This record gives sequence, structure tokens and C-alpha cells, in this order.
Amino acid sequence: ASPFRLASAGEISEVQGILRTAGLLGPEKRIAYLGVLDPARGAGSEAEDRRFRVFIHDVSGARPQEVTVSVTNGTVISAVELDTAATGELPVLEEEFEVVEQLLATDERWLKALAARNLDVSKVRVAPLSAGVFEYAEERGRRILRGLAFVQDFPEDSAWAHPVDGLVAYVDVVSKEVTRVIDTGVFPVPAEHGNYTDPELTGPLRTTQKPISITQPEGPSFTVTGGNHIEWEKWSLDVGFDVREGVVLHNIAFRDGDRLRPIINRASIAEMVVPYGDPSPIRSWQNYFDTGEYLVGQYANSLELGCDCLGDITYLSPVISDAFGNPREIRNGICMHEEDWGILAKHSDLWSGINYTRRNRRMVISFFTTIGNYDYGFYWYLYLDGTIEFEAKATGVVFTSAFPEGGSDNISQLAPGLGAPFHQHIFSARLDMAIDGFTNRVEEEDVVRQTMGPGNERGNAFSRKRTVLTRESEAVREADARTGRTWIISNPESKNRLNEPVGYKLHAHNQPTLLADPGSSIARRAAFATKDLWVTRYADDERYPTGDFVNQHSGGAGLPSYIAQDRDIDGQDIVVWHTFGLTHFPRVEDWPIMPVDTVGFKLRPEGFFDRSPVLDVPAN
Amino acid sequence: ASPFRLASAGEISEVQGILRTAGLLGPEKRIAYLGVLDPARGAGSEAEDRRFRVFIHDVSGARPQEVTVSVTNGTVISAVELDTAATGELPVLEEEFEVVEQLLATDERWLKALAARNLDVSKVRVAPLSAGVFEYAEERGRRILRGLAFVQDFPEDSAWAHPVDGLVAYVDVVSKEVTRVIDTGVFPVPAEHGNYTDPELTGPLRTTQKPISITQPEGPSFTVTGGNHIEWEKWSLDVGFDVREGVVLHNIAFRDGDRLRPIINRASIAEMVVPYGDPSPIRSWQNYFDTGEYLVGQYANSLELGCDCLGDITYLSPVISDAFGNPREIRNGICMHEEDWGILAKHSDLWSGINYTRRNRRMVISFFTTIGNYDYGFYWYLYLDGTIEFEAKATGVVFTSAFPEGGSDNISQLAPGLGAPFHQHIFSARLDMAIDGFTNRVEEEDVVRQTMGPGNERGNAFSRKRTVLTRESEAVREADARTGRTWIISNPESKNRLNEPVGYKLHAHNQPTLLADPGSSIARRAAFATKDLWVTRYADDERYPTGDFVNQHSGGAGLPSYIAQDRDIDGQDIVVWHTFGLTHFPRVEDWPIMPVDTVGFKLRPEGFFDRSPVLDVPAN
Ligand SMILES: O=CCc1ccccc1
Ligand SMILES: O=CCc1ccccc1
Ligand SMILES: [Cu+2]
Ligand SMILES: [Cu+2]
Ligand code: NA
Ligand code: NA
Ligand code: NA
Ligand code: NA
Repeated sequence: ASPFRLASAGEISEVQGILRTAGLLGPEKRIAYLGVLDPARGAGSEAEDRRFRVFIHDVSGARPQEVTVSVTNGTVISAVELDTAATGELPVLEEEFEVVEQLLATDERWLKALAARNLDVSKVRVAPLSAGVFEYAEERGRRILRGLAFVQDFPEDSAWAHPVDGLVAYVDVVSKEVTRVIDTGVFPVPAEHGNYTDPELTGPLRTTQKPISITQPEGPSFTVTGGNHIEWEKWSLDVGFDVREGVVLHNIAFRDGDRLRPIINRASIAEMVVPYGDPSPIRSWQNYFDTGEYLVGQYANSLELGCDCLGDITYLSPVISDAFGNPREIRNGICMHEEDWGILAKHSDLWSGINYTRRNRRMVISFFTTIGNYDYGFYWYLYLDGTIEFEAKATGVVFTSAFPEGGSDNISQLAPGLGAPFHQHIFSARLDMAIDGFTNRVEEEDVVRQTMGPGNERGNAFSRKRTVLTRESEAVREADARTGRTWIISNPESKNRLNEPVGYKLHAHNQPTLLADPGSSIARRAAFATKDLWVTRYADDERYPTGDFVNQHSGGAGLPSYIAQDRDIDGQDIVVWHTFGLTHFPRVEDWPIMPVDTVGFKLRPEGFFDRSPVLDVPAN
Repeated sequence: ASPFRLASAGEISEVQGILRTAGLLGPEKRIAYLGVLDPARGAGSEAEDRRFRVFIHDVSGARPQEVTVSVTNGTVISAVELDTAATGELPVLEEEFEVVEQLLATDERWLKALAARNLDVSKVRVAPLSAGVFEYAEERGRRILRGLAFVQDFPEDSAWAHPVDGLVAYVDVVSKEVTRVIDTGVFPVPAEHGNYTDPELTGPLRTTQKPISITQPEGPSFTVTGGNHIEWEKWSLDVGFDVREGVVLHNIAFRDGDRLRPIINRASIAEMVVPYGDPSPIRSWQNYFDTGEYLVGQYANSLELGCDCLGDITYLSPVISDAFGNPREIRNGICMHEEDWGILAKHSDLWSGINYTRRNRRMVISFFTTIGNYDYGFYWYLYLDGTIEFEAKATGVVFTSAFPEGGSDNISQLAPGLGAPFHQHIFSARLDMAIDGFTNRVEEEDVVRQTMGPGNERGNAFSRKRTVLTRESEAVREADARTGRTWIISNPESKNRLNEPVGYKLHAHNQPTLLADPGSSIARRAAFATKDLWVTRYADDERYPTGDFVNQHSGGAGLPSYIAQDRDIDGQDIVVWHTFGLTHFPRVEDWPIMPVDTVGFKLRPEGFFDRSPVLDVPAN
């Protein structure tokens, strides 16, 4: 009954049937994106309408289409032909991954380049990388992928250990032409293998690790109803799944006594980008938007009990569409479990004699995705005390190159002859806020230092300053760790028992934002990543910080275009967009497979409750 | 046999006997500090000499003494009379906590102040707060505590809910005189109680939390030998305990193949300070150094299985001295256990077909201390991948005041009429480094942005810069989160297989440092807290960033005096001092008992190993 329920296989099968009968899904068509649309604002109408948005690619060169379907009514709502030179190309298709390698294998320029290096073409893997927009006029309106080559010595070999530097090719995957092959010179292919399961490299496995057993004898403390509605320790929320964004959290609310109090209407990681900092022409174009160009949800892993998720695990198995509109289940794609989280509160009082200890715990919702060499875990955490936290875990295999004789200012050495170019991993969290309802505002809070003098005779005082962001044009904000800068989302019409507006405070990690020159192509296409915080007025069609069609878009779409409307955000339905990321100078310890590194953010209540919300937690 | 073993009760009993027979421990003497001295550098002599340092207070007004004893030889090594107006007073004694309240209860000025407020003197608790150094010439060379009052309505009442604002007294605890009583006016005493175990305040306890069972069926993976020597997953270290510093880690090393490689010679939290930012004369003097003035180790809690420490716990029970030289055991004062820590590394490869997942875990060493209203957990973590992390957990009850009519720029409101002054919690970690041996250096590493232009035509390149700190005068450093600033401790004489110096990188949280005006008393006494990182040359007697005698010291002792020697630190035996802290604007959710908040730092290997050190972890 819930309009926020996960898409079913039957819904996707109906979408396929509707598209087919409307003439929109012939043999030359491919579904590049399919997802359920959220209910519109003010859906207190009980009139459920399950609508799906579809991007349709044409492999024969015809114009792609954007289509909205109503599965409830069995109709096509709208269908629009896209001009991709104007509005961007469609996301990369999984079936194009192999096309780049296959097309190059018959190109005489590519073959001549491999022959000079004595590389057997049957052993050469080609990574299908997104193209971006640079100086090549012939690429406008064409669907281009760029290929970098890696040698696999045998079928189980890790190709990443053997980059073929000095070589890149550009491919038009619709006309099936190799447009350019660039060979800047022969680099030795690094020879050491990177096979992290080879006993010769691992040595004998440790026998010292004794088991840790985590069980829940009475079962877990949370309940799941309607497929995807979670209630846990006064929290309630809906867990969604979208093929572009991955796990999406809807309707996050906290039961405070008799009242269900909303906090966040929708939370998602709405974009991520990995820009490379190597000026070599072989890689200086390299920036991949895993979310916007590749769709991270479709590469979600099936998570294994005991290995990926440990304890009393409840799984969700989301259903997505394949390229032909058939439903495909991601078995055990989302893990949900609670975890002990140490001490919650503790005090031993010298005057009352009372000794008091309580333990904390958190609810975990997570999935893992794999796109090429990189693997990412996305973790959402709910804590007993009202804190909400997000954590990204980056692992997998670093992207490699040759390490040049005489060194590099932009590449780390990992092994003899083997390099790893500097890069960043930058995320955008889209938080459709609903602090006690939809009338919200954002304030920027800085520590204020005070000078010794009258009224501060001992020079000890310090204070804080709060600045309300009133219009979109002033709501593009930068971090300032030195002044302890945070941002408070409050509801000016909902007050706590002290007559102060209720609120939540966003705590950032204050990592560097996008390092590229502001005049670069990537600074224009990933403008969201140049600032730590953006606030917009809610609008149905403003979904992604980079716009709807990221692949080969020339720039400026998304957040820079939205905020130019300069809308009122002071006590309105607003959306917070937070940029956060890792800057990665790879270390030897990252090779041949990288130990997890993490980044994230959290929100903590700030006068949202009338006192500690965990006074009713029992003594365990 | 280990010179780093914990002090035994027999050792402390021998110290008492040695002091007594030397005439140093008559009825008027009290031991204010007692601790074992670390072995001197170059102790490859097998000549064990267990020596103890003792601070001896005299309650009759005679000069205190610093005494060094050899328990191995049964002799007094040295005994020096202290001039406390010059070098500072001794730490606060536990038995002085009650003296402040008892002396005020018979002072007519104090009684007149309580009478005007209709407060029964038998219900008034007085917090014994350290005095600092301000404008009062009569306090120089005298042992002063300052008292702030709180009402306890009944013996189990939380007094912190009922501050008596507008009133402060200063007390000479040796001559037993009340030197000043300052009454700036009547504030209503806040009336709501803060009894977090009262069912009227908690409501009915939740019945929704199901148990989480963490067990180790084969026992833990670590071993403890010689009382306090830990070996765990290639790590080895000695766990010390000192009554001032608390848990101290010695000889942290990692077994890399056949080699035991040192990393850190000694790690401790060597000072902590809580400065208050309220300019009211009632509290503008308030800054307590829990470590240096009160000695956090002597107030360590006994930790309860299942509540404080959960899982398969191994306890240490350190022995300390009471004020008369009797040994006193802190039963179950230190918890040690390993914890699952999620995914360690993961990759699913599109070309090799191999799916790989490993789980992480960490070793935890922790203790909890309580000093008045505040409670702190100190956590040291060792991870499989070579990371070392420290985490402080702050909880307990916030220090309170009245909330003034018409508001405050320096105090938060928690309840009707109840305020909580702004403050910071600042820690100093002292890391006696030993990266592959004692020849170390520190480099400061900043991200470098590059301009679009020749050699960077697409404007994507970025790099990094490393600056070696060569002398103490240039080794006082500030954080810069915007440039991703970190610090690398390396050994220039020990190289990895790529011929690069081995190293470890310190990652700070980049929280604000001391906010007080640089001309303030607290900026002079806690100068360490004004900068994020200091590096000194190792010296036996340079133990604390604030000096040996913090209580009522006029300023400048410790780190500012050490670095004026301007010693060579480039490839030498060096010590890193890292300042980190929390800035606390109290929220309603912190009342009546505060949920834990955390701060810390971590060190990660940076080309210390020749490849990932966790390739030999089994598949679980
Ligand atoms: O993560 C997206 C870029 C990519 C895709 C496929 C293989 C290697 C790299
Ligand atoms: O934490 C040291 C300051 C203090 C000591 C005793 C009671 C309250 C406060
Ligand atoms: Cu990376
Ligand atoms: Cu605090
Ligand atoms: Na365009
Ligand atoms: Na909103
Ligand atoms: Na002095
Ligand atoms: Na050292």
C-alpha cells in the first residue's frame, strides 16, 4: 500500500509491456535507466500513481528518448526525443564495456601499437572509460568512450598490475569507428604480478585469528513491514533503491513520545566523481562519475553472510531492469543490522553515590558496488541518540600507470615501474530536509574569538555567530575548520520547551574540495564539487547536482543552473547538498589491493529534543 | 623480568618503607604523586634499576619535596625541597576535595550569602576547583582552591541541576583560611531536578532492545605475558599505567616477516585542559587541567563486564599509591579486547572473475576516569593494517550555572533558569617516535594546486609538497584542513624496497585550538594548546607539555621553554606533541547527562611496508 515501496518485478514487466505496445522498445532500443518516481508534494490524496522514468537508447543512431510511464493506469505519460549535443548523452550501458576492446582489436593503428610492444592482442584488456568534453569538435553529439589498455598474462591474472602506458584510443560506440589512436611512446609494461590470492605473494595465511561470534538470541530489535519500512528504537524510515543512486532513505522520522517527528524527507548520494590529477595526455581527460555516468546501483554486489555482513542480518533484494526491460533481482543486495556501539553515557557521582552506565547501538543500512577497478561500500547509520551518519568505504584496486624514469610530481610509485596517478573521490549528498515539517532554514555557525578588554578582562571569553542563508545566491558555502564552522537546519515555526527553534547540526569532515583549475572542463561539469555546501529550494525536477544527463555534457548543468533562480530559502521547503571527498596520493600499502579508507558526514540534534532522548534506555 | 612491567604492591610498599626510614614520611606528609620512571636511553645494559619519582606534600606548611627512590637498591637517590612560588604547587590531593566545603561551612561571609538565599548549609556542596594564577598577589606561594556551590535537595540528588550563581570563594587549604568571598548578586537557584534515574524523568524504560551477544568461542587472539606484554596480529607492546597520565603504551612494534620493527617508543595523553569561556567573574578564572592538576589515573573507574566492556574481556588491575604510601589496587581498571571492524578489503574483478573479501578487526585498550562532573574514556586502537588510533570519549554531566534573564553570548540554556557555560576540552598526545629506530624526522605535507597552462593544458593536475622540519624553532605547526595538511614521521636511514624512506602519516581532526586571547593567563599556562603540532628533541626530563608542576604555575613552563633550545630534529631522537580537542557549546540534548562525543587522531603507514601488510589475512 505504501507509495514508497520497492519496485516489483511485476511493475517492471508491465513497464516493458507498455513501452513495447507503444512502439518504443524495438530491437534497436536499449533501456539505459529505469526508476520509480517519488510521489509529488502534497500527496495526501490517497490517489496512488506508480510512475516510472525511462531513458531509451537507440543502437542504430536514432535519437534517444526520455519516457514517463504510469504502471497504475498502463499508459505512456510523456515521451520526448533528446538532442544529445544539447542536453548530454545517456549513461554508459553495461553491454558497451566489451565493445571498446572488440573494436580496437581489429583496428590497424591499435594493432601496430601492440605489435611494437610485443603484446598479444588476445591478452590485452581495455578499460571502457567515459570521455568527458574536451577539444575534439568531432565528438559533439557522438557517443564516445576512451580506452586504456592492461595486459592479462593468464585468465585469472590481475590486469591492473600491467598497464600499457603511452597509449590511448577514442571510440564511437554507435557508428563503431575508432576515431583516434594516440601513441606517445613505449613504456615498459610493469612485470610483477598483483595477484593477491597467489600464495607466493601472500605467504602462508595467518593461523592466529580466533573467531568473533556476534549473534542475537532473541532476534533483531528492528521490524520490517511492507517490504521496506523499518522501525527501530523510535526511528522509522523507508529504504528505497534506485539504479542510479543506489540506496535511498525516505521519510526519516523519530517517535518523540506521542508525536512522529519528521527529520529528513529524502537522503541519497546523488553524484560521485573521481578526477585524476596526472597531466599526461594519456590520462588528463580522465574523470568518471560513477553515479551519473555508470549508475552505481546496477553494479551492486550480492553480499555474503559472515563475510560482507556479520551478525543477525536482514537482507533486501532490490529488482532493477536489464537493458531489454526484463526484471533482474539483485539477491541480498542490501544488508540491514544493528551493531553495538560502545558507551552511550556514563557518570559516577561523588556526591549522590550513583553509578550510571548505558550502552549505545546503531542501525546499519549498507550496500557495496563495483565499477571496474574500484569498489565502494555505502553505509547509513542511525544512532540511539538521534545522530544520523553516512560513511563511504573505498577499496578495490587503484588505477595504475607506468612510473616514469626520473620520477613524477603527479604519480606515486607502487612497485618497480608501476605508478598510480593522484586523484580524488568526491561525493554529493542530497538531503531533502524536513525538520519537524517542511518550513526549514539553514544557518552557518562560526566560533567567535573575543579580544581581552572591558567585559572580557581576563581574556577567556569566546562565543559563536549564526548567519541565516535567506536566498539561493548566498547559499553556496565553504568549510572553515579553523573557525569550527558547522551548519544548522532548523524549523523557525517549531520550538522546543525553551522557546528556541528545533534544529539539527551538520558536521563535515572538512576535507579538500575539487583541486582542478577553475577553468578546467571538470570544474565546469562537476561544479558541485568546488564548494562544501549548497542549499536550494525544493523542486520536483532538480534531482542531481550535475543534471540528468552527465555523460559528455559540456558543463554548467545542475546546481549552478538551479541557484541562479535565487529563490527564497528562509523558512521554506529546502534541499541541502553537501560535497565531501577523499584526496588520494596512493601509498605502497594500497597495492595490490587497497585496505579500506573512509569519509562521510553526520547530523546531530541541536535543540530538537527537550532533553536527552536516551533517558529511557535500560541498564542492559 | 621486563623493565616496563607494571608497578607491584610490593614495590610501592618498599618505597613507603624507604621514605619512612629516611625521615621523609612523617605524619604531616602526604604523597601527591608516585610513579615508576622509564628506563634511560641505551638501557642495553641488563642492569635493571626500578626507580620511582615521588612528590611529597606537607600539611603543616613546610616546603614540599621531590624524591627519587631506587627500589632495587633500597636507597633514596635524590631529595629536593621545592620553592612553589617559583616552580608551581603540587597536584590537588583527593583529601582536599572535602576541605573546601568544610572550611566554608564555618565562615560568616559564606553563611551570610547562603542565608540571603534561604539555603541550608548542610545541603550545599562545594566543588573544589583549581585556582590558576590571576591578579591576587596574596596567592603567590600559597596553596589555593576556589569553590563554586551546588544544592543537593536530598542525598541522592544530582547537585549539578542546582548551581548557586553569583557566589565564589577562595580558600587557602594549608593555613585553613577563607581568603575571599565574592557575592555579585542573587540568582534564582534552578529548581528542576536532573535525576536521570528518576522514573518521573525517564518515563517507562524501553522494552524493545533485544540482546546482542558477542563471544569468542576459542578465546581471544591476543596473548598477555609478563603481566602487561601484549602480542596481537603482528603487533607487540607493553601496557603501562601511571597515576598522572593513565594508560601509557610502550615499545609499539610490528613483526614484519622476520623483523620486529619499532614504530612508537612511548605514547601517552600527557596533558588535558578544560578552559571556560564565560566572562562572569564567578567563572572567568575556571580552567582545570585534569591530567596535570588532578591526576586522571588515580580516578580510574572499575569497569564492569557487560556494561563498560562487552565481549571477551581481559582486565588489568593497576596498583597505585594512596596519600600515605599504601598500595591501592584499581580492580579491573583497564579493559583489553579485540573487536570486529567491518570490511578490510574487497574487490570483485570483471576480467579475472575473482571475488575477494576480508574482514578487519582492531585491538582495544581502554580506561575510564571520573573527576567531579566529567567522565572520560581513553581508547587506544591497533588495526590489522598498521593503523594506530586514539579516541577520547567525553560524557558525564556538563558544568552548570544560572541562565541570566535576557540571555547570554557565552552560556547555553539547558532548562528553565539553568545554563551551561561554553568551554573546550583540549588534549595533548605525547608520541615518542621510533619509526624503524630512533633516527626520525618530520615533514609537513600540503596539497599543491596547479594553474592551467603549459605542461598542464587541461588544468587537471594537482600535486603535493613536503617540508622537512629541521630545528625546534621551526617545528611549531598549525593545521590547514583546506590544503589537506598532514605530517609524516619518517626514518631517512631506513628505506622500503622502492628506495624511499619508511614513514607514518599523522591525520588530525583539525578542530579549533585554544580560543582564549593570547594575552590571557590560560594562554600562557596552556601554551601547548595554541598550536596543533610541536616537535622536540628527546630529553629525559621533558615529560609534560605544561611542565612538572602545573597547579598555580605562572606560565611558560613546558613546550615553549623546551623549543627555545632550538635543537636539531632532522634525523634524530624526536618527540611529536599533538594538540586536539572539542569545542563545546552545550545543547539541550546534553542535559541531564551527556551522550558521548568523541575526538582523536590516527597514524597510518606511509611506505613503511613494501606492499599491503594484510595479504596474509585468511578468508574467515
Ligand atoms: O569507475 C568507472 C571507470 C571504469 C569502468 C570500467 C573499468 C575501469 C574503470
Ligand atoms: O575536573 C576537575 C574539576 C572538578 C573537580 C571536582 C568537582 C568538580 C569539578
Ligand atoms: Cu583513490
Ligand atoms: Cu564539554
Ligand atoms: Na551542450
Ligand atoms: Na525539504
Ligand atoms: Na613563578
Ligand atoms: Na624518539
